[PDB]
Order: sequence, then C-alpha cells, then structure tokens
Amino acid sequence: AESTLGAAAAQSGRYFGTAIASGKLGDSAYTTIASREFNMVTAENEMKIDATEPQRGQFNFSAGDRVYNWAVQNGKQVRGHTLAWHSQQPGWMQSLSGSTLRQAMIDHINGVMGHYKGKIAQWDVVSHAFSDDGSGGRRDSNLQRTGNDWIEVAFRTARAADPAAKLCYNDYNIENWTWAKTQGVYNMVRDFKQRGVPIDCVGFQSHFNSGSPYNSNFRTTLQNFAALGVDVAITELDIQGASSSTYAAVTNDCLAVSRCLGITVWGVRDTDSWRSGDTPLLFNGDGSKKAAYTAVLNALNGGGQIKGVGSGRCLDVPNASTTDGTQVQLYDCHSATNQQWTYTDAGELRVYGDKCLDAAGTGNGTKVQIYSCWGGDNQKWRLNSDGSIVGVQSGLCLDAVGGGTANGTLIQLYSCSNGSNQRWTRT
Repeated sequence: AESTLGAAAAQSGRYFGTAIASGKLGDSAYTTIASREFNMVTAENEMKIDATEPQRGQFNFSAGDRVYNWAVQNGKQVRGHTLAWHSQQPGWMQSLSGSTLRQAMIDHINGVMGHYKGKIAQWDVVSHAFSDDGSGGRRDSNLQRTGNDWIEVAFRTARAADPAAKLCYNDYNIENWTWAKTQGVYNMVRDFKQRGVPIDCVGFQSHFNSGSPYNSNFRTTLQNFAALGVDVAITELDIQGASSSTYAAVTNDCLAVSRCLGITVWGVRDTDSWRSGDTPLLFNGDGSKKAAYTAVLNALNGGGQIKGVGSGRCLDVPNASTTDGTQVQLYDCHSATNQQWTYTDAGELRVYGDKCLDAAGTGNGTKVQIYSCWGGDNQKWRLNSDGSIVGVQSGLCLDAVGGGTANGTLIQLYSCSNGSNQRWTRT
C-alpha cells in the first residue's frame, strides 16, 4: 500500500506515527484521519508520571489504557511516553529529593512498565535530561541532584521490568551535530554502550523552528548514533511553517538510516498541536492535507513550465497580465515569464515572483486565476505523483475546462478524475 503515510513507511519496514490525545478520541474527524494515516501511536500525556501515578503509590491507567487500546484496536504499535523526567512531575514528586526521590523513580518505572509489560514497542525511559545552556552537561533537576547515575539506573530498572520493550533516551535540540547538547547525549550513550548499560534507542524529538532549525547534518547525527549500536527514532516531529522541503528532508534522513525505526509527528491536525501558532503539522484544522503531506508521502514512496498532458499546452497567464483575478489558460509553450511557475515550500505556485495560482472558490467550475500571494489555502496546491495538482482548501483538481486542448482553454477546479485534462508534467 502507498496512499497513506503509515502504509508508505511500512514498505521499508518503518512506521509513521502521531501523538494521540484521549480527549480527542470522541472527535470523528480526528480519529478518521488518525486511524487512516498512522501505524504508530504515542500518548501525548496519558502515560506521563502525573497521569499514571497521581498520588505516590497510587497508579491510574484509565487514560493511558484508553489511548493504548485505541492504538492496538486500530492496528498501531505504541511508544510509551515517558517513565522518568523532570517536567510535569506530580506535586508529591516535585518536593522529593535524594534517596527517597531515587526510589520513587524506580517504583514508578516498575509500576507503569509492569502494567504494559510486553505490549509496548518502545519506551521513552528518560527525557529532557540535558541542558540548553550550551555546556553539553546535565540540566539541573531534582532527579539529577540525586546522582549523575540516575539515568543509568532508570534504564537498568526498565530492562528488568520489561525485557521486550526497546528502551530509548529522548530529548530535543540534539538533532544538530555541532551543538554541545547533541555531543553531551552522544557521549553518554557511547559510554552506556561501552559499559553495557541497557539502552536500545535514542529518540530525537525534532521540534524544528527558526530558533532551532533543521540542518542537513541531522542525518549525520542519526548515522553517528546508529554507529554506536542503537536504533534511532524521530519521536515528536513538527516543523514551524511545515515547509514541504524540510518535511521531505527529515523523511529522507530516516530512510537513509537503516536503524531509524520510523517517524512520529507530534499531533494530527495543526489545531491539535501544542504549538498551533507555528502550523507545524501535516493536516489543516479542517482536515485537509497540506502540501507537506504530499511531500512526505512522495518521499516514503521513494520519490518552470507546467504542461498539460492531454493538450500538450502550458499553464499560461493571458497576455502576461499581472492583474489580480485574471483566469489562467492553456497556451502553446514558449519562453515567457507568464508560463514560468515556481512551487514553494508553502505549497504555492508562484508567477512573476509575487503572484499566486489562486482558486476563487471551492466547488466544481471554480475559476483558477492569479492573485497576490497571501498564504490562503486556496493558494496552496499538492503535486500528486499521478500528475494531478490538487487545491489544498478545495480538494479539487486543476482542470482544463471541458477537456479543451486549444489555446485559450480556461483552467478551473473540478473533482479529480485522473483525466488527461487534469494531468500535468513539469520541467
């Protein structure tokens, strides 16, 4: 299969997952997308410490099991998240320290893993353990103050609790190889493998944005860690702006690393994101696939003028007009700026540099024209592998009116049909 993300990833033995929030499982639009596109699930918050052990010694798995059950019943594996870390600790744990905190950490690991023993593919045993101060050292926390060996102990405890689960160390800002934080974690994992500390994977959260941007060296980081003898996983992927190129780049980085188990994006729709303002996911709030979705799917499936297949003519702005509202047409291909389209990372098809291929509405017959670029979804398009070009907002295909092939044939939106008047080639 190759029409959905999970299935496409499965072609190479990998998974494509998402973060599931129990409070959204009653939302049909949400579950329809989530069940269809992903074959791996991480509970966004339901398996954290405060959620699983609200009171010291009092475990509660109602929320966690709801997410776990939904996952398995819908054919998805599960990544446990998270057994031991400084954030979101229940009140009682926040006030603990020293030996008592160390034992509390151990009891928690045993309780949660015991409950899910043998049913979890991967567990984020420890997360957010390193600082962002640039020293590459451990971050100051109550857990770290119990002893620098707390992480090692967590892993040994986890291995004994459930030998069937892959144990991962998870963190953010450890994707760029040149960063001190990345080196700090690398050195720790290397030390662990050399001394026999039970660690099977390293999770790279991959929360990319202009403050901490994706860099091509992420692939090198993944390869360097894989060379240590551990699997790697992209665990909480989201990209500020959802650039199609960046999303495809990260996807290809995992495909380039034999031990990269798969990729999990942190949420289903942008409206479900912990950082919705960065519109960092693959689906819009209205459920429509973003340009980045198609870029990722194309990558998972193994991978200028825009010429119509049925007509042999090019997408053309009549008389090189730059006027907003000018409907586009088919016209004999020739060297002219009004036939030069640029596909951007935002999914736009630009002409003249700042004009955008624009749908004047959402239904069949809608006029496709040029309008100054502003970022609307009616100006975003998905370039499908079959040659069709689909509008993000409308879900409709660019269509040469009535199957016309002569110069002057207008372009409109129309239900996709795989017809030759809806197929295009670029060069």
